[PDB]
Amino acid sequence: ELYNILTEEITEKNADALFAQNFSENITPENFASQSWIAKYYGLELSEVQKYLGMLQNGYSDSTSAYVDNISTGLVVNNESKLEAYKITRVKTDDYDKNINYFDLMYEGNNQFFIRANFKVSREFGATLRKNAGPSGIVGSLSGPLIANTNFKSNYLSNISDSEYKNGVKIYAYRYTSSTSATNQGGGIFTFESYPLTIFALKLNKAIRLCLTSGLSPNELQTIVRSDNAQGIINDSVLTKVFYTLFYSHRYALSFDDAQVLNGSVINQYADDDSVSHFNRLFNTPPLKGKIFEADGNTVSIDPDEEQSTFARSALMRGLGVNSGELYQLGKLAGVLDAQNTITLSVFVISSLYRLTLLARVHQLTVNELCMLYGLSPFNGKTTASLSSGELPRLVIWLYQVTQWLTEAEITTEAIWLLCTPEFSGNISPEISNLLNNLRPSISEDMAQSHNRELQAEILAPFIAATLHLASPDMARYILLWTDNLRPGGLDIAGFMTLVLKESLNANETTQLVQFCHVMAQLSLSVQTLRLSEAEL
Amino acid sequence: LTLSQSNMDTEISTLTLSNELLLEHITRKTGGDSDALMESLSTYRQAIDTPYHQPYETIRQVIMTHDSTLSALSRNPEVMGQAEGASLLAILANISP
Amino acid sequence: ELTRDALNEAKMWYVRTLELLGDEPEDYGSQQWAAPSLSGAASQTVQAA
Amino acid sequence: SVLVISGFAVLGAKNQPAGQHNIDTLFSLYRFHQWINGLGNPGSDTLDMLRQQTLTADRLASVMGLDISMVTQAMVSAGVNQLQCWQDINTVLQWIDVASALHTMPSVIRTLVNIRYVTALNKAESNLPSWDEWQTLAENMEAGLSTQQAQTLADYTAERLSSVLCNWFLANIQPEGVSLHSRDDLYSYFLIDNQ
Amino acid sequence: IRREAAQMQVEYQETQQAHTQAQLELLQRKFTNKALYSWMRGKLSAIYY
Repeated sequence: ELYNILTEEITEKNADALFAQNFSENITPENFASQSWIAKYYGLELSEVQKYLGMLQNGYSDSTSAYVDNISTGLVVNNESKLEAYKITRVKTDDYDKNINYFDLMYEGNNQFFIRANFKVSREFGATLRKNAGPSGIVGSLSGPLIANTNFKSNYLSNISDSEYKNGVKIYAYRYTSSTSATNQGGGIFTFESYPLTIFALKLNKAIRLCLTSGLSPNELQTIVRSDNAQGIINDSVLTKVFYTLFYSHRYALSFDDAQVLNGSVINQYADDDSVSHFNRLFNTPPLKGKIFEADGNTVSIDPDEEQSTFARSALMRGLGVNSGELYQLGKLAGVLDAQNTITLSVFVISSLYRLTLLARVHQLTVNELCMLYGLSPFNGKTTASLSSGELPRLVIWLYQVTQWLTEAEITTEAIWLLCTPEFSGNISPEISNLLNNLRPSISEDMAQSHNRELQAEILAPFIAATLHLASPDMARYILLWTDNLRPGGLDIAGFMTLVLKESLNANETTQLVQFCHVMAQLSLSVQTLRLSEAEL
Repeated sequence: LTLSQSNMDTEISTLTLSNELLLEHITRKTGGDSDALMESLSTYRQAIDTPYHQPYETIRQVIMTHDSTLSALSRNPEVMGQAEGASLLAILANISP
Repeated sequence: ELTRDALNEAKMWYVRTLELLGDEPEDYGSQQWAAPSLSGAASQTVQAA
Repeated sequence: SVLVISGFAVLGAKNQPAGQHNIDTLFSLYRFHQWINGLGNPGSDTLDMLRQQTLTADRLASVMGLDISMVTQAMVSAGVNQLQCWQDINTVLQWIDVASALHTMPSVIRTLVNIRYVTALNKAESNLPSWDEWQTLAENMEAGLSTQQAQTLADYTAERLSSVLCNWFLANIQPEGVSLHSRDDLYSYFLIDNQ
Repeated sequence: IRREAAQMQVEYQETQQAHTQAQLELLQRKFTNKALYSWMRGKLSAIYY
């Protein structure tokens, strides 16, 4: 029944019926306007309730800030007779804590404005941008003088669509210190949701029940649902992702934030007014000398051969714990490479690289070992970022099986790679040269042109056993028959014989010859490593 | 100064406050940026604690952290042989350009 | 005293103390407080008013 | 067998004719032997590819388990364009070794080596990076530090900056009517201890 | 003094590790090594067949 509560879809038609089905007769949607009532009904403290709802707008003083770190209130929309309940969450942006006491986004029914207080007093104005000072980045302005510790309203911000009001950087404090100098003094990324009151209560009911039973933070759960749909609904995919977060955390001894990335979510950036976001702890504690932020969307080269690298690459490198060469390998493995061997600094791309480092770290693999093992996997040829939401857990569990097996059988990553890789030297090694020289005097074109692959294996068996250090000639025969079935370079056992009986008339049939011998050596070494008996083979 | 809760609780190093206080006074007199002051200090000669080439000092500290006594550089003579005698001194001792 | 009767007696005293005290109140004024400047809080006009 | 048949050209010698017997060539032989042993089972095949002139950077990287980017940059920084003999391979490995020691790349090591103090006249000249090139170099070096080590570096920089800024203030700024001559005098004026 | 003896014991264990390294290498540089044996019974098995 709790599963039905969590997963049933909520529409404007059945909202009233669902509320009556989910709450007592003496409970009305207006009860959700009191934070104290919600605390009593759900058995939470007021501080715990504010992790969901933040601060309720109930006519405070004019400065007062409005974020803890969320803002919410009921607003009867004054274009008609509907009553909406909205919620805005903020993620502070580079250099917010120097200058800016607070940078608050306010909602009034279909349009938004800004409220600001400042640390340092300056005599000039401030233009609130949204893009990287682009031609179409201006979304509002603050008329000065911008003195410190003073409230300032901003003129009904305009140039922002409602679709980007979900995950859209509403902010830039392009504040002038002189008549010709301005800098981005900080801000935050704002996310907006609006619902009718009854629907808002039903969604809050889902979130509290799921957080209480799973132990997730309200914002950790919020990030998980944000990685499946924009509407913030709970469904099978979200619940499955929650399970893997709990399961990975127990198994790999990971924090809920690290396990969250492993399940397929982005790095969490939310801060709780007395804590540090997962993103900031990874990349900005301490900062190189300034703050790296994903709220850039800019293009940076991760080419190792690049003269005069970027600050963004250096900060990214230190956060992942890798050097220039390993970062390039992760870019190819993730498939996040772009024109000129560049990446886009977003949460999605950065989380893709961090997910790979987590995948290698929890399995005691280096970055290079992760690349080698992935090549032998049935996932090779597919970039990890271009993997379905069902394939990613399959990759993780596959990596667990192999690494656990290798430790159990005491086989190193290099050893298992040499046993299974299709990559071969392409050179006729001295072992192969000695095999051919010892084989020619005991072989004839008549035997090679016969039809009995069973008889050809018997003739070749003693020579193969000698060159591969096999136990008995009988073992070499079955290795040869296994190789004949595989047809490595298109060569069969008879085709191998005819290539041996050539007066060095090998133009590039050597490629087939060495590939045939490469597979044979792998099969023989695999049998020896497993210590397989001749009867089983 | 804002009498905010964060300004009462948030931990910070005393040197950070002292450095930003001095930085404000220096940049106010010279009119330039904080980064402009750093470049200017890299060639200032009329003091005993200057010239201060901070990026060079950072590089030397990184080397000192990873390998003091230069054992790794000593054990690979092919790469040490391509450095100048004065430049090697700049690794072991603080000598800006 | 660690005995069952002693623990029951101890529980009785604590419950009686808690019923005399009542429910402890929440923090009411901290979140509505607007942060002033140092000179603003020390302003003579604010004190005089 | 391979060394003698090839006239010891496989081993090579720095500025010397190959095949000599002395303590230096014996030392090279010992180090070359250590490399062959570490190669594992493909060692015999790799040695044969080295007797011929068909040993490539890609083959060397995969056999030794190194990253191809590191080997490529090491070759460029060392100045070798072909792996002809052990001397070339040994030189490449040394650039890789110091790159790992400083937690950086061979290209960065080459940049550091190219910083030359040659007195800037009275002889040819000195070769130094620009201010922006210095800042880029510092970021690359600092990116190889752990979080614990980065915090230690930050503490050193803060202490150095405090003494530098105080000395600049003492020599350049004298306030309206106050005479201050010491770090403690700066303490008593600015009401915060910079020491 | 006890610390010195314990440190010497570490050096004793390291020496024993190098001794087994020399034993294994000597086994491989032997004239009658694995390679010689493998080719001889390989040749003789073909002759016997």
